[PDB]
Amino acid sequence: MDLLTAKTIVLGCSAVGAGLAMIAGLGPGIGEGYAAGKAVESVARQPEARGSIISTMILGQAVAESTGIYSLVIALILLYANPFLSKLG
Amino acid sequence: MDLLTAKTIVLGCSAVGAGLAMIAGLGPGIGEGYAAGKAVESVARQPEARGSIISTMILGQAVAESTGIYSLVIALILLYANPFLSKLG
Amino acid sequence: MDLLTAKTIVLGCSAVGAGLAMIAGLGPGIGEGYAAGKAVESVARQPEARGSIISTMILGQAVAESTGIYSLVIALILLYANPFLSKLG
Amino acid sequence: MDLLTAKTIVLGCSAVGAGLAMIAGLGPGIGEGYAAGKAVESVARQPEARGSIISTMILGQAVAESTGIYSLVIALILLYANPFLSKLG
Amino acid sequence: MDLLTAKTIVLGCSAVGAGLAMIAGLGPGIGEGYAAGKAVESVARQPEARGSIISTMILGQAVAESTGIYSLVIALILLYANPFLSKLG
Amino acid sequence: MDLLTAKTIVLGCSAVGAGLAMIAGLGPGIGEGYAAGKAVESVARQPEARGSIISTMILGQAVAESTGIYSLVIALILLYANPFLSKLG
Amino acid sequence: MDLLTAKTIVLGCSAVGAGLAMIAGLGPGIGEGYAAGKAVESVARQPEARGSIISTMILGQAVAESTGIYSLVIALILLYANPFLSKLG
Amino acid sequence: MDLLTAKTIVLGCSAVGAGLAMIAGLGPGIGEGYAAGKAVESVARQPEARGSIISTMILGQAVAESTGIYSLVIALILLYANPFLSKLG
Amino acid sequence: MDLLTAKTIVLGCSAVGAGLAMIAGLGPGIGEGYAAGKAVESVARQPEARGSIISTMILGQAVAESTGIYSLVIALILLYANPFLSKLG
Amino acid sequence: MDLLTAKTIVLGCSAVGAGLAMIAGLGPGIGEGYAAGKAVESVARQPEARGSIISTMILGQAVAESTGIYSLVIALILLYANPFLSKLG
Amino acid sequence: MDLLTAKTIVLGCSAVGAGLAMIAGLGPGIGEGYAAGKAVESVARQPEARGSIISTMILGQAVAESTGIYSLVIALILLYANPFLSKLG
Ligand SMILES: CCCCCCCCCCCCO[C@@H]1O[C@H](CO)[C@@H](O[C@H]2O[C@H](CO)[C@@H](O)[C@H](O)[C@H]2O)[C@H](O)[C@H]1O
Ligand SMILES: CCCCCCCCCCCCO[C@@H]1O[C@H](CO)[C@@H](O[C@H]2O[C@H](CO)[C@@H](O)[C@H](O)[C@H]2O)[C@H](O)[C@H]1O
Ligand SMILES: CCCCCCCCCCCCO[C@@H]1O[C@H](CO)[C@@H](O[C@H]2O[C@H](CO)[C@@H](O)[C@H](O)[C@H]2O)[C@H](O)[C@H]1O
Ligand SMILES: CCCCCCCCCCO[C@@H]1O[C@H](CO)[C@@H](O[C@H]2O[C@H](CO)[C@@H](O)[C@H](O)[C@H]2O)[C@H](O)[C@H]1O
Ligand SMILES: CCCCCCCCCCO[C@@H]1O[C@H](CO)[C@@H](O[C@H]2O[C@H](CO)[C@@H](O)[C@H](O)[C@H]2O)[C@H](O)[C@H]1O
Ligand SMILES: CCCCCCCCCCO[C@@H]1O[C@H](CO)[C@@H](O[C@H]2O[C@H](CO)[C@@H](O)[C@H](O)[C@H]2O)[C@H](O)[C@H]1O
Ligand SMILES: CCCCCCCCCCO[C@@H]1O[C@H](CO)[C@@H](O[C@H]2O[C@H](CO)[C@@H](O)[C@H](O)[C@H]2O)[C@H](O)[C@H]1O
Ligand SMILES: CCCCCCCCCCO[C@@H]1O[C@H](CO)[C@@H](O[C@H]2O[C@H](CO)[C@@H](O)[C@H](O)[C@H]2O)[C@H](O)[C@H]1O
Ligand SMILES: CCCCCCCCCCO[C@@H]1O[C@H](CO)[C@@H](O[C@H]2O[C@H](CO)[C@@H](O)[C@H](O)[C@H]2O)[C@H](O)[C@H]1O
Ligand SMILES: CCCCCCCCCCO[C@@H]1O[C@H](CO)[C@@H](O[C@H]2O[C@H](CO)[C@@H](O)[C@H](O)[C@H]2O)[C@H](O)[C@H]1O
Ligand SMILES: CCCCCCCCCCO[C@@H]1O[C@H](CO)[C@@H](O[C@H]2O[C@H](CO)[C@@H](O)[C@H](O)[C@H]2O)[C@H](O)[C@H]1O
Ligand SMILES: CCCCCCCCCCO[C@@H]1O[C@H](CO)[C@@H](O[C@H]2O[C@H](CO)[C@@H](O)[C@H](O)[C@H]2O)[C@H](O)[C@H]1O
Ligand SMILES: CCCCCCCCCCO[C@@H]1O[C@H](CO)[C@@H](O[C@H]2O[C@H](CO)[C@@H](O)[C@H](O)[C@H]2O)[C@H](O)[C@H]1O
Ligand SMILES: CCCCCCCCCCO[C@@H]1O[C@H](CO)[C@@H](O[C@H]2O[C@H](CO)[C@@H](O)[C@H](O)[C@H]2O)[C@H](O)[C@H]1O
Ligand code: NA
Ligand code: NA
Ligand code: NA
Ligand code: NA
Ligand code: NA
Ligand code: NA
Ligand code: NA
Ligand code: NA
Ligand code: NA
Ligand code: NA
Ligand code: NA
Repeated sequence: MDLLTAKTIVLGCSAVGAGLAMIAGLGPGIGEGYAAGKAVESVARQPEARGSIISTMILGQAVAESTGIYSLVIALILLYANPFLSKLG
Repeated sequence: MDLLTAKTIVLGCSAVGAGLAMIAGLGPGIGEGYAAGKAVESVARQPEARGSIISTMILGQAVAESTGIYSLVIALILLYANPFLSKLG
Repeated sequence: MDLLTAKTIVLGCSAVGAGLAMIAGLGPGIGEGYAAGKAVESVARQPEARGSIISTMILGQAVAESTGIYSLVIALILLYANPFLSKLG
Repeated sequence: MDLLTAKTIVLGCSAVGAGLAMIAGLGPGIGEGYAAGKAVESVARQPEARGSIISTMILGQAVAESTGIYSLVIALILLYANPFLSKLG
Repeated sequence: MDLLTAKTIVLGCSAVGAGLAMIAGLGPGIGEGYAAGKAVESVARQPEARGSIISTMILGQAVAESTGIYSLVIALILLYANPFLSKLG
Repeated sequence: MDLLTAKTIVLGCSAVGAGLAMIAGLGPGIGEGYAAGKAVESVARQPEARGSIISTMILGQAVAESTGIYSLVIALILLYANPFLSKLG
Repeated sequence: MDLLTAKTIVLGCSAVGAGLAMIAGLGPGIGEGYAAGKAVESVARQPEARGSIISTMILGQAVAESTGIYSLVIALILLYANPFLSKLG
Repeated sequence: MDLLTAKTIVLGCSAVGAGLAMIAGLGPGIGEGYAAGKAVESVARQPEARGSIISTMILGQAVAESTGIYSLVIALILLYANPFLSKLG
Repeated sequence: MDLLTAKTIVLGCSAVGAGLAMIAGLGPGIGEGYAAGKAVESVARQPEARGSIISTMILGQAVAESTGIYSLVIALILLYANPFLSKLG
Repeated sequence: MDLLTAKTIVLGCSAVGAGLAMIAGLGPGIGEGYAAGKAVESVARQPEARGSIISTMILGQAVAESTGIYSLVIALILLYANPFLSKLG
Repeated sequence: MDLLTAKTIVLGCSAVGAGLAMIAGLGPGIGEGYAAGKAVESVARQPEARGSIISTMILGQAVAESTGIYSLVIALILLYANPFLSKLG
């Protein structure tokens, strides 16, 4: 096998692998959506506690975001700093 | 392998990887939908807080939207600014 | 590889990528469906707030629709304005 | 590659892509089913108000239907108005 | 490529595409099931409203059924009225 | 291509398509299950409406069953009345 | 292609198809588990109706079981009474 | 092909098929967990009925378990009593 | 085909099949998580009955665990006691 | 087939199978999140039993974690203690 | 087979395996989102207990995060410390 063939296959698989990882993002979308809905509900109940309701929402949502970030990092690594290239040529 | 073959295979996988990434969009669709439903029953029960209800919904939905945007960005990168092309020829 | 083979593989992959992206549409379908049910519930209880309720339903649904649109756009690009074809030279 | 081979691969991929897109239809199925459920129990509680309940149900369901329609359109395009064929020759 | 090979691959991918589309059917199964559950709950609480409960159930379920029908039609087309066969030559 | 290869590939894909179609069955399983659960709590709470509850359950379940049947029909067609064979030789 | 090659491919695809069909079994698993949970809750609140509750649970579970059975039948057919073999010769 | 090749491909496909069938196990995992949850809540609130509650849970869980067993059987058949081998040699 | 090839393909497929089977473990993870939540809820309402509540939790979770175990066993069999090897050479 | 190839295919499949197994981890993520949520609202309503609530949360989460561990173990085996290499001669 | 071919195939599969593993991240996203939602509610209803509510949320979300971490570890291992390469040559 030549180098170009090697790079081609690995990068092609890397593109697919990056896309698969990004699927995980649906999770935070659902979870943070729930927290948003609970915040809306709580604000309706107590329009004056809105400031503390929103700060709590953001905090919990930020935590829920983390796995989405992990996937994005994996995808960006596969796209922009591919760790397989150095092992081929 | 010739350069055309390399571009072809890599871009083909990139198209598939792009599609896979976009699957994540279902999450925000569900999550923001829940927030939407919560807003609907809230403005019906607490009309005086309609302003704060809507603004909280939009903010909460925007956070939940983020992983959808991440995937879209990965997809647009794979289609329009493909990082693998420069690694071939 | 001739040009015909290159176009064939890229466009074939593009068709699959387009279909995969469109799967995301299930999300908004569920989320907006939830918002719809909450509107039905709310107008049954507060028929006087109907205008406010539907207005809020449509707004929240429109937001939840966005990732559905993103996928549609990615699909339409892959089908009608394929950005890979110009790099096959 | 000959032209018949080219078309065969592309149309074959297009049939798969069309099927993949149609998977999104499950979303509206779930979401609208939820709206139907809330309509049923609203009617049971306010039988006099069936007309208003139903019209709200229909409107909400119609919105939730859209991504199912997007996928159907994409599928019909790939089947009946395939945009890749003109690119092959 | 001869004609038989062309038809073989096209019809083969069509069978898979048909199967993939039919997966959407799970959605209406879940959604209409929910509507059925709410009707049961409703006839239990308001048995005198049994007539309007059922007619409401059927109507809402019929709407949620539509994407299941879309997939069925796409599958039937791929199986019995295949639109790719005339594009081969 | 000889007739045997043509049949082979088409039948093989058809077997895969049939299995894919059958995945939709999970939907009715979930949906009708929810209706059963609702019937259980209703029959306990309201023993007078027992016959109407079960009548409502069965009717709703039967409706929710349809997409399951659609898939079974597509599967049986692919297995026993394969429409692709008469297109070969 | 010789007959053994034909049988190998068709049966191999049949094995995969059978497994795919069996995935549907998760549906009844979820749905009947829900119906069981309601029976548990109902029995607790009114042991004075243990017989009626369980009888209704079984009936509703039996209905929800059906698509699971359809998949088993398809799998059993693909494994033990393969309808494709007689088509090959 | 030779016999060894025939057995190789079919048993290989059978291994994948077995794994796919086993995916259905998630269903009973979820459903029975729900029933387990309701039992915890029910036993706690109605200790005097712990016996009929637990037996109700077990019975309901056993029914929900069936599709998991169906998949296990199919998997064990593919692994230990493969019905395809006699068709190959 | 030599014996090494036969083993190679069969074991490779067995690896994929084993991974596929393990996917079902998400089910018990969800279901038992639910039972855990109901227990926490019940403990908070009746802390004196913690021992009894936990006892019920473990029982229900053990049952829900079963399909996860089935998948683990199938995977360990495919990895450590592969039943396909004796059919090759 | 040479030895290097045998190792290549088997280890390649093992990498894929390992990733597939890890998908199961989503289950414990959801279930333990639910347990976390019920605990959050429990310590709010019963700060007195805060100790018992946490200990119950952890214990329940630990049980629901098990299928996630099983998949990790299988993945680690496929990666670090691959049981197929010894069969390749 | 040469060593470059071997490394190419193994690393390509490893890229895909890594992406598949990262899909598990969706679980924590949903689960921690639920915990976040309950926290927003509880904080709004018991604003004096804000400290212990958030503390309970974080502890709960941390546990639910673990399987997400497991997948990230497997992926990072596959990308940066690939344990298959030392088996090839
Ligand atoms: C909770 C927060 C988690 C996110 C933070 C985690 C650490 C940071 C990860 C960022 C995601 C990866 O993003 C990617 O990183 C790699 C380095 O690894 C960079 O890659 C870099 O190294 C390559 C390889 O020599 C060079 O061509 C160049 O110097 C540069 O591109 C990419 O330019 C960047 O797009
Ligand atoms: C929409 C905003 C919210 C989502 C945020 C998404 C963040 C991810 C966006 C892209 C991150 C990576 O950003 C990417 O970094 C690499 C660095 O190697 C850049 O790459 C650039 O530098 C490298 C390194 O010398 C050069 O070899 C290359 O020719 C050049 O293009 C890309 O041009 C840039 O797009
Ligand atoms: C809320 C988030 C934002 C939502 C709204 C935006 C949704 C996303 C829409 C993106 C679709 C258009 O995306 C944009 O298309 C044009 C098409 O000429 C691309 O343009 C690219 O291709 C053309 C092809 O002729 C080249 O000449 C050009 O040099 C190149 O840059 C842009 O690089 C791309 O960014
Ligand atoms: C999910 C991931 C899937 C990854 C799939 C990767 C599939 C393709 C692997 C190709 O490896 C082949 O290896 C041969 C042995 O190294 C090469 O022989 C060479 O020597 C051969 C003849 O012995 C010659 O024809 C040439 O050098 C070339 O053809 C050939 O080029 C190379 O392509
Ligand atoms: C999920 C994502 C999966 C992505 C899978 C991508 C698979 C890509 C396979 C590419 O196949 C290679 O193409 C090379 C270039 O054509 C061939 O060169 C080799 O073979 C040619 C054809 O025999 C010879 O002409 C060359 O000299 C020789 O180096 C090589 O064999 C062949 O294997
Ligand atoms: C999820 C997305 C997956 C996308 C997968 C895309 C796979 C694309 C495979 C393309 O296959 C290559 O095409 C080249 C076209 O050139 C071939 O060159 C070969 O053509 C011949 C081999 O067929 C050589 O002998 C001749 O020299 C050469 O020109 C090469 O071998 C072949 O492998
Ligand atoms: C999800 C979908 C993912 C993508 C699926 C892609 C499937 C691609 C199949 C490609 O088949 C092509 O057939 C050509 C028939 O010509 C080959 O011609 C190549 O090899 C021939 C060898 O004889 C030469 O004659 C030709 O000139 C040369 O272009 C070409 O390599 C090969 O790739
Ligand atoms: C959803 C996934 C769908 C995947 C679909 C993949 C479809 C295409 C398979 C193509 O395989 C090639 O087809 C060529 C046409 O029948 C054959 O003729 C080729 O012979 C040469 C290649 O050897 C060509 O270059 C010459 O034009 C030709 O006559 C060639 O042997 C064969 O390998
Ligand atoms: C998901 C669906 C997947 C389907 C996958 C398999 C497709 C395989 C390729 C097509 O069948 C090939 O077809 C060629 C014909 O198209 C034949 O061509 C060969 O025989 C022909 C007879 O006309 C000659 O013309 C060709 O030149 C010669 O290459 C031969 O059977 C074989 O190479
Ligand atoms: C979802 C997947 C479903 C299952 C798909 C199974 C596909 C199996 C492979 C395709 O069948 C083709 O049959 C042709 C025969 O019909 C073979 O070539 C042969 O044709 C002749 C033999 O008949 C040779 O002598 C000539 O060179 C050649 O072109 C060709 O290689 C082979 O690939
Ligand atoms: C996708 C999920 C479902 C399962 C898919 C399983 C696909 C299994 C493909 C096995 O590949 C086939 O093996 C045959 C071994 O014989 C080859 O025979 C080739 O060689 C024989 C002997 O010369 C000829 O009779 C054949 O026509 C010729 O295709 C054939 O080409 C090749 O494709
Ligand atoms: C989820 C989908 C899982 C699919 C799993 C199975 C995948 C099998 C892929 C490989 O099939 C190949 O077909 C070749 C066709 O030639 C065989 O040729 C070998 O054995 C043949 C037996 O006829 C000989 O004719 C050939 O000359 C010799 O090279 C080869 O061994 C076999 O490996
Ligand atoms: C979950 C899915 C797993 C899919 C795994 C797919 C593995 C494909 C491996 C490569 O295909 C090769 O095809 C050759 C036929 O074309 C076979 O006969 C070959 O073995 C040698 C391969 O070169 C020949 O040279 C020797 O004569 C022969 O017996 C060989 O065994 C087989 O490996
Ligand atoms: C689901 C994921 C599946 C991932 C793995 C897919 C694995 C198989 C890729 C194709 O495999 C072939 O295996 C041959 C060994 O069987 C290699 O050498 C074979 O060919 C070489 C020459 O190219 C020499 O060893 C001799 O000619 C012949 O052994 C050949 O390069 C390689 O392409
Ligand atoms: Na997180
Ligand atoms: Na977000
Ligand atoms: Na949105
Ligand atoms: Na919509
Ligand atoms: Na509809
Ligand atoms: Na129906
Ligand atoms: Na049924
Ligand atoms: Na059952
Ligand atoms: Na069980
Ligand atoms: Na467990
Ligand atoms: Na965890």
